[PDB]
Order: sequence, then C-alpha cells, then structure tokens
Amino acid sequence: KNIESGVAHIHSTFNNTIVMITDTHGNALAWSSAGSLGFKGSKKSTPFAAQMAAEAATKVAMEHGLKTVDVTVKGPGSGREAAIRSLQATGLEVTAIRDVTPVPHNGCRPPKRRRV
RNA sequence: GGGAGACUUGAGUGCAGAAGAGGAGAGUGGAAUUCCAUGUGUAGCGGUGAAAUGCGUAGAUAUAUGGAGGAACACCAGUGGC
Repeated sequence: KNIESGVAHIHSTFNNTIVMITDTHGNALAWSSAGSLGFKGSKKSTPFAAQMAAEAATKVAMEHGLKTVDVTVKGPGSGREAAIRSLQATGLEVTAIRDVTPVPHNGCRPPKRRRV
C-alpha cells in the first residue's frame, strides 16, 4: 500500500517492452507494456511505446506511493533508454541501473536460423 | 646379388628434461533454458514484412523464492595445442 524504495525490471525484446515496478523483495507493485497501452504490431518495439509504458507504470507506482527505484534492464530491445528517461521524467529517482540479460555458458541449443 | 667380417651417421634402447581440448573410466561445478510449487500482480503475452495460429480471468507473461531434470561447457580462446 505504501512503499518508498523499489526495483524496476525493464524487459525489452525486439517485439515488445514490459516495465515491472516491484518492491525490493520482488513483489509486483505496478506494470505496463507497449501492448497494454494499445500499441500493436511493429509499434510495440518503438522506443516511444517503451516511453509510454514506463510512464504509465511509474504513475501507478507513485500513486501507490513510491519515490526511489533501481533499474534492471533485460532483453535486447531498443526501448531500454527511453523507458529509463521516462521513469526519471515521471518522477521516480533512478538510484542505480544494472543489466541482467541472461548469458548462457553455452548451455542449451538455440533455435534454428531463419530463412534456411 | 650371394657369403664371411668391420663401422655408426639411418633406425631403435638407455639416461635428463618439456608441453599438450591425445584417449578410456569414475565423480564433481556454475551459468542458462524448460518444467514443478508458492508468493506479488492484472490483461494481455508471444510472433511477423504485415498478420494469424498459440498461450492467458482455470490469473498468463513478468516478477521473488525455492525444487526437479537433461544437454552444452561463456570469459581464458589465440591461421593456439594435441
């Protein structure tokens, strides 16, 4: 109901961007996405859509009560920086930024190349 | 070419060292994917050139914490080595 510090997970893929603001323990507080905001098709990956998604999620989080957030960026999407700037503009203080893109140590076999 | 000898440079042994993803056997480590359980949380997620199929209110994706299991071994790594 009332929080001050939290985490913001930005999942940005080539097709969509999802912003998930949680508490420092990971429990979800608010979230939004390009698709959730009405963007469809290619638009979902545009940085502007990421900007709006971060804006809407931040507004809900601040409404719930939240001042500081630390950012974790995941995925190769092109809207990560747009979301971060949107967070700052909407008001939440960006305490820190880290990248948590998983990096398999070889691990599993990725799917086939396209057009083969 | 044959026979009877001699010789040490080829060949090999000895002695002294060197490096190595060489091979076989038995274990073991972390990353990561998927699945499972339980939290938080609400409407999409996923995907394309564009769409649709598909998954999601039986609460998905995301997110936190665990647990299961299979396979391959990021960085080192290098017309490097064996």
